[PDB]
Amino acid sequence: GSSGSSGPQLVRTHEDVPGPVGHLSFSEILDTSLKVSWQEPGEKNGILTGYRISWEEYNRTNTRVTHYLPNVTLEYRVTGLTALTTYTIEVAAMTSKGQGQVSASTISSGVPPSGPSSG
Repeated sequence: GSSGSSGPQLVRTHEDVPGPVGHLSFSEILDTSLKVSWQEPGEKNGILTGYRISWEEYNRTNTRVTHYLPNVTLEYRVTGLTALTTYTIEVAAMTSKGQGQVSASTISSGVPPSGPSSG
């Protein structure tokens, strides 16, 4: 249904936009392609209008992208990364006011298969 998980332990103060999405999730990772998943934030603070995702190397914004998703999607496949490389995927939420906090989780590309089996 719609449950939470533990209490929010982060600066809240006065804020309209939403907070950090559920939790970053990475699957079907490869050498230059990985899937990103998350959940709905408990600080919806309104009716989510969408989610702003942004993937980028460990410390290389130059390799950052800006994508947009609806308030129905919470996962997206990333592509154009690097094999055996550290990356950071930031997933933010967008409301009728704007974008709020962002969940950035460090993830290092899986590994390049370089052909089937080995070849």
